[PDB]
Order: sequence, then C-alpha cells, then structure tokens
Amino acid sequence: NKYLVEFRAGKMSLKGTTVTPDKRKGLVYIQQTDDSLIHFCWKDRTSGNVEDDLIIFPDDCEFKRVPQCPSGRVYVLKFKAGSKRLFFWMQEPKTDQDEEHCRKVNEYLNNPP
Amino acid sequence: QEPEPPEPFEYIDD
Amino acid sequence: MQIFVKTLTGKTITLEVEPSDTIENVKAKIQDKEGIPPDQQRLIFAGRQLEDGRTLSDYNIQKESTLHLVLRLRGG
Amino acid sequence: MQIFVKTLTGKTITLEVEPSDTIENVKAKIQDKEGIPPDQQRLIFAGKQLEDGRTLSDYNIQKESTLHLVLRLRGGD
Repeated sequence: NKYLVEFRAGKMSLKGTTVTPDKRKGLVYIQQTDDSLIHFCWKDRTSGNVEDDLIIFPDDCEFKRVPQCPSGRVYVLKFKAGSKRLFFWMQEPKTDQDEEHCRKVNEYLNNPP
Repeated sequence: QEPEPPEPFEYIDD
Repeated sequence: MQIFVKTLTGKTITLEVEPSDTIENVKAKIQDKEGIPPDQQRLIFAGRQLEDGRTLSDYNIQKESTLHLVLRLRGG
Repeated sequence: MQIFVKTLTGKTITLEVEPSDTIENVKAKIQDKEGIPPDQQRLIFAGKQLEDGRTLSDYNIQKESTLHLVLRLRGGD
C-alpha cells in the first residue's frame, strides 16, 4: 500500500478559541487500501508509530491553511461530514513542497485514485 | 536542521 | 433522524434512523432498502468506520448525515 | 479442486483445495509445501487479495487456478 502523500507535521490542540501546537512532532501521510478507501494517518515522530488512522472519503473533509496567525505553516482539516476539525503544523525545513503536499492532501482526500 | 513549532494563537470560525 | 447512505456507485439512500439507534440496526435498514448484509456492508462516518453496537450519536451522526457505504467483494 | 500457486521464483506448487476451502487452509497448504509461515506469504488471484476468512469460491478460484504468491523479503519491522 503506497502512500499517496507524506510530510512532516505535528498535531495541535484547540480549546475554546485558542490553538496551541503540540510538540509531539508527527508525520501526516495518506494511503489507499485495496478497499479504495483513503486512509488519513498521523504518526508520532517520537516512536514513528501511527497514532491516528481515519478513512477519509471524497468531499468528506477539506485540507486548508489557517490564516489566523501568520508566521509559520499551519493547516486545518475540516471534516465536511465529520463535523470535526483537526489542526496541524508543518515541521519540514523547506516549504518548497508544502504547497504540493497541501494540494496532494486535498486531492487524495477529495479525489481518491 | 528542523524548524521550531509556532506560538499559540486565537482561532475564530469566521 | 434519517441519514443519507452514499453507495460506492454514488447511489444515495436516506434511511430514517434515531441517534440512539445502533449501527447494527442501521445496517439492517440498508439491507431492507438494498439487500446488503452486515458482512458485505461497512458503514463509515466521521472519517472512521463504524463499530456495531455503537449508537449513531456516538459518531455525532445527525439527521441527513451522509454516511459512506463500503461494499466488500461480490464473489469476484 | 487443486490450484496452482506460482512463487516469486516462478516455481509452481499445486495444492489440493476445495471450493469452500478457506484462505487460511490454503495458506497452511503452502506452509507445508515450502515451509512458508502464515506471516510470510500473500495469496492474490485475479488481482484480488485473498483476505483471511474468505474462501476460494469467493474469488472464483476453480481447479488448476494460478495464484500469485508473494513472500515478505523485507520482513517488515
């Protein structure tokens, strides 16, 4: 099962109206199973183990940037049908591929193979 | 080597 | 609290269900409206696959919630 | 209803199986033929992966059916 996407990103915590990034740097990667279901997984870089693994259907979620605190790379996953929102931040040293990863994330979560 | 994490901020669903 | 079940073919099937209703009950409703058994039927919502004994409210499945229906092998 | 299992090396190993035979049973036959453990072999037929709990008939596997056998060389982690 090849990974559709994969980049260094850490999870954050949103409480009330404040978003705080978690130092638990992880990896945001996507993989499609033989079931044609796209798997959105977030692994912790600490142990390199997949902490999270949720199947995301097309038009089920939206991957976009958060233009609230400009300074670094912050993206949020908006579950259109899950009614849930996740916060992530890029840990890659260069953003030369940040846009591509961002595009692939949306294309893999909204446009599965 | 690697970038440091960003500082906390207020988020509002506009 | 009905919910729209989108099939792999794009065919949507709205089934009148209650939040307290378990996933197993919902799967049966699909069987009556299609004929897909629980073994071949896999309801997925909230980005995660539904368990079984869990209730719809467990997955925050509200009315008109679009649930993803995944079908296993059809013997081929 | 035996079936032909082609290994990575191309070596074919016919295993006597029944249409209602489960995938687990088939894997065991392979293990007792090449000494391949259940945790080191993948059975794929017609491009369809033979998941555990399924049967040969589920994949329309008839007698003298060629199956793709893949061994975990890397061995994962």
